[PDB]
Amino acid sequence: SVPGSLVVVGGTYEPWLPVLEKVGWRCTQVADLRKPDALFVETGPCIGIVDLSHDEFSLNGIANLVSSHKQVRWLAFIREAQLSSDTICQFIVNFCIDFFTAPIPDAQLLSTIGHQLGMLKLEKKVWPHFGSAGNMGLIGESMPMKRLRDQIKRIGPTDVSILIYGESGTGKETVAKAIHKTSSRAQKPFISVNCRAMSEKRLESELFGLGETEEGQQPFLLQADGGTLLLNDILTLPKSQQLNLLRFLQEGTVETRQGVRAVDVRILAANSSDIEKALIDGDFNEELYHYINVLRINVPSLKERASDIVLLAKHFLQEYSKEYNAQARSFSDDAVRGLTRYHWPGNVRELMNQIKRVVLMSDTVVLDESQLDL
Amino acid sequence: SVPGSLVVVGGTYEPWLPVLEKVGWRCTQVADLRKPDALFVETGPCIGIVDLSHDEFSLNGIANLVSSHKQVRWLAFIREAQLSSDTICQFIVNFCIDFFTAPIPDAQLLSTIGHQLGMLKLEKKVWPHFGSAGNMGLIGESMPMKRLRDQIKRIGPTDVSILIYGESGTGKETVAKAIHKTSSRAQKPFISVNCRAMSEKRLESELFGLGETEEGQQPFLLQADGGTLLLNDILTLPKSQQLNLLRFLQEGTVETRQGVRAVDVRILAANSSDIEKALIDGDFNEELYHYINVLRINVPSLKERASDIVLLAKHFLQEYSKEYNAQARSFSDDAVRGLTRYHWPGNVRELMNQIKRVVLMSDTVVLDESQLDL
Ligand SMILES: Nc1nc2c(ncn2[C@@H]2O[C@@H]3COP(=O)(O)O[C@H]4[C@@H](O)[C@H](n5cnc6c(=O)[nH]c(N)nc65)O[C@@H]4COP(=O)(O)O[C@H]3[C@H]2O)c(=O)[nH]1
Ligand SMILES: Nc1nc2c(ncn2[C@@H]2O[C@@H]3COP(=O)(O)O[C@H]4[C@@H](O)[C@H](n5cnc6c(=O)[nH]c(N)nc65)O[C@@H]4COP(=O)(O)O[C@H]3[C@H]2O)c(=O)[nH]1
Repeated sequence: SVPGSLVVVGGTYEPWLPVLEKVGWRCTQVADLRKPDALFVETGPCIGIVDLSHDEFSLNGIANLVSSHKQVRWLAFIREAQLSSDTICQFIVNFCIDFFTAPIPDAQLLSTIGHQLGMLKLEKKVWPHFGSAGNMGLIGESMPMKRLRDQIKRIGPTDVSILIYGESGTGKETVAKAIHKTSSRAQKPFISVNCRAMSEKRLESELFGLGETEEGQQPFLLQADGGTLLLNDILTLPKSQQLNLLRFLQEGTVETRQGVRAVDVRILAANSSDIEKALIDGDFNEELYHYINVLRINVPSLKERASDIVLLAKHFLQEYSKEYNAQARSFSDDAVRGLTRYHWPGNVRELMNQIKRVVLMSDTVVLDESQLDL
Repeated sequence: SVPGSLVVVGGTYEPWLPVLEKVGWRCTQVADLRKPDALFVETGPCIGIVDLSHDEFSLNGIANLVSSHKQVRWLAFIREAQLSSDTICQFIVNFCIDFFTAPIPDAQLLSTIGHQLGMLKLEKKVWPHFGSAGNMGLIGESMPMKRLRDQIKRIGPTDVSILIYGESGTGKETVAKAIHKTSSRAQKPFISVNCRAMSEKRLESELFGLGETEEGQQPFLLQADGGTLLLNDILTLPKSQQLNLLRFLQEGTVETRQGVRAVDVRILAANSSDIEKALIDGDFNEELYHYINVLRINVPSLKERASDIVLLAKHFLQEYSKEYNAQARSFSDDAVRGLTRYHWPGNVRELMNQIKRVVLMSDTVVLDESQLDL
C-alpha cells in the first residue's frame, strides 16, 4: 500500500514521521511544489500532510495545489508548530479537518490519522487493481484517460448527481453510460435526452402533461424508475422547465396518464457552455445548480489526449470497415502524424464522423494523405 | 460553544445520543430533510451527525446539503448500521471524516467526535468575515449583480488564484479590489498590472532583468508581498513572461541584486477576449492556465442588468457634480430611457467616461433631452 505523503523542504520534522513508520506505513515526502502537482493526481486519493511552520513554501500556491482538481482525489492534512497564525489560518476553509500540534501524542496522533487512513482504506479495498482495463475503458487509454477512469470508479456507485462538463463530442453520453454500470442500478433503464431542441412543448409533456397526453405517453422519468436519466446540454433548458426538473429534484414526482406518482431516479447532467457566465447572467437557476454540481468530472479533450488519438483511429476503422464492407484496413504512416495534429473541435465525434466519410470514398487498402484535409 | 444537531426518525437512537449533552453540548434532533436547510443556515458551524440506517433520506439530496450551504458551516459526520459491502460505503466520498459503528465505543466514541473541538473551535473564530455590511456591492444592485456579491464573498477567503473575465469595460479590476478586502491578507498591498504596451523591456525588469540599485522601483512582486497582484489582459503575455509567471507560481522567486527574496502573492488575472480561441493557437500555455483558472468569476454585460444603468449614472453624476461643482443635479425622465439605449459596447468604462463629458458640458440643472445627442 502506497498512500500517505507529506510535502515540505524539511522532512526532518520527524517528531511524528517514524511514529507513522514504526507502526508500519512508511512515507513519501516532497520538497518542491511543482512535483507533488504531478504526484497527487496520479496517486489519486491519499492523505497528504502539508507542514507549515512557515517553512519557506508559499500560501497562495498552497491553497492552489489543494483545489486545482485535487479536491475529491485527495483528503487534505496540515502541520505547524504553535504558530497559531491567526491571519491566513483561513486555509482550513479547505477541510484540512485537523491540524498538527507540537505537544504531539506520538501514538494518539495515530488515532486521528489511522481513522483517516482507515477512511481511505475503504475506497481501494473493494477494488485494489482497477486502473488498466475497466471494461476496456469504453474509449481510450492515455494520461488524462487513465485519470478519468480513476475518478469514474470513485464517483460511480454513490447514487448522487454528477455534472459532466466537457467539450462537444467528448462523450458525455459515453461517460454517463460508464458510471451507470458502477451505480449498482446498472440493469435498470438508461435514458439520454438531447435537450437541445426539446422546445418547451414536449419537454413539458414529459413532466406535467399539458393540453395533450395521447394515451400512455409514459414520462421519460416514468420509464427511468429504478435506473438513471441523463440531460445533455442542460444550459439549453428553458426557465419554466428547470423548475419541473427542480420539482422532481425537490419532491421526486412526475405525472403519468394513470395518475401522478413519485419515483426514485439518479439524474445526471451534461454541460457544454461556460457554466460560470450562465449563472451570473441568470440563464440557469443556481439552486438547481448546487444539486447537480455535487461532484464534478472533467472529460478530457483530444487536445489534451496526445498518445491516444492514434488508438481511436485504429479501432474506429474496425467497426466502420466491418459495417460497410470497405477494402481498407490501415492508414499510411504519414496519415498517423496528420491526425495527431488536427485541432479536433468535435474531438472523438469529429474523428469518428470524418473517418466514416473516408471509408466510403477510398479505393485503396491504405489511407493516404491528401483527400481528407478539410 | 453550542453545537449539537442530529437528523432522522431515530428518537430511538437513545442507544448513543444522551452521552453528547453530558460532556457539554447543545443537541437538537431533526427528522424532515427540508428543515435542516433552514436550520443549518442559522445554527452556523455546528457538528451534525447524519444517520444512514437506510431509513428514509434520499442520499442524492443528502450529499447536496454537505456541499450546498454547509461547507465550513458544518463539520460532517455520519451514522449507519454496518451497511458496508455496497455503494453506501462509497457514499463517504462526501468528506464525512468518520463513520459511526453501533455497539457504542463510548470511551472511544468521543475520540472520533471530540477530536473536532479544537478544529471547530477555530471555525467559530473566523466566521463573521461578512463585515462592512458588504462593501455596498462596490457597484450596482440588480439581479445579475446580486449574484456577484455572494460569489465574491465566497471565493474571497480561499487564497487561491481567480480568473476574472468579462466584456471590454466591465471593471475586472473593480472585482479584484473586492476579494482583496474580503481576503485574510486584506490590508496588505494590492497591485494591478496593465499591459497594453508593457513590452518585454519593463515587465522582465519587474522580476529580474536590469534594475540594479538599492531601491530601484522594487519588483511589482516584492511590493505585492503578502498582498494581491492582478495582471489585466493576462492572455496577451509573451511565453517568456508566461514562463516567469509559471516559474513563480511553481517556485516563488524573484531576483534583486540587493538580495533575492521570495514573496507571498495571490496572483489573480483579468481577461476580456475569448480565451478558447487563443488556447488552440498554442499562444497561451495550458499548465499556466490551470493555476490561474482555479476559480472563474464572470462579470456581466449591461444588456442583462439593464435595470442598473439608471443607477450607475445617478451615482456617477453625484460623484462628479460635487467634484467639479457642476449645476447638474438630476436627469430628465426621457434622459433615463436613452441611457439604456446607447447599447454601451465599452460597458461601465464607457458610461463613466462619457458622463465625464456631458457633466463638463451641460449648463442646466436638469439634463435636458436635447443634450444626449451623442
Ligand atoms: N482617433 C480615433 N480614430 C478612429 C476611431 N475609430 C476609427 N478610427 C480610425 O479608422 C481606422 C480603422 O478602424 P477599424 O476598422 O475600427 O480597425 C481599428 C480598430 O479596429 C483597432 N484599433 C486601434 N485602436 C483601437 C482602440 O482604441 N479601440 C478598439 N476597439 N480598436 C482599436 O485596430 C484598427 C486599427 O485602427 P487604426 O490603426 O487607428 O485605423 C482606424 C482609425 O484611424 C476612434 O474612435 N478614434
Ligand atoms: N466613427 C468614428 N468616430 C470617431 C472617430 N474619432 C473620434 N470619434 C468619435 O468621437 C469620440 C471621440 O473618441 P475619442 O476622443 O478618441 O475617445 C475614444 C478613443 O480614445 C478611444 N477609441 C475608441 N475607438 C478607437 C479606435 O478605433 N482607434 C483608436 N486609436 N482609439 C479609439 O476610446 C474613446 C471613446 O470613443 P467613442 O465612445 O467611440 O466616441 C468617439 C467616437 O465616437 C473616428 O475616427 N471614427
